Amino acid sequence: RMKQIEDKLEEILSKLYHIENELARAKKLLG
Amino acid sequence: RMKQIEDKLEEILSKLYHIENELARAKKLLG
Amino acid sequence: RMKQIEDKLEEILSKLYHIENELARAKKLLG
Amino acid sequence: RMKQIEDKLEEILSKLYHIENELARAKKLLG
Repeated sequence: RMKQIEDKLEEILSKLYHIENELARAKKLLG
Repeated sequence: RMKQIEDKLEEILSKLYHIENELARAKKLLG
Repeated sequence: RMKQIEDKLEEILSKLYHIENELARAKKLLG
Repeated sequence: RMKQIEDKLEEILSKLYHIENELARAKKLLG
């Protein structure tokens, strides 16, 4: 399916945002 | 191709989980 | 949809570059 | 295009591998 695609994209992108948050934490803990 | 597209989407997803896990461990080491 | 698929692929890509940059800076802070 | 898709997937995945390498460095620098 083509939406199914787009679906998975949306999820992948979601993970990326979280990773970006997780990196913001780690940069702060590094002073 | 769509199967391949579908396989690579999962692969991307499983790397993301791996990455989020690596980063999770670093965040807590730095703790 | 294909345009949207195409837009989200780029978005994913630009986050990846951002992430690789964050991580690049942490690797060198730790240096 | 559907290959164009798959194409971008391949690139995204490539970035993920590198990110994984970059994280392996950073975990080593963290002892």
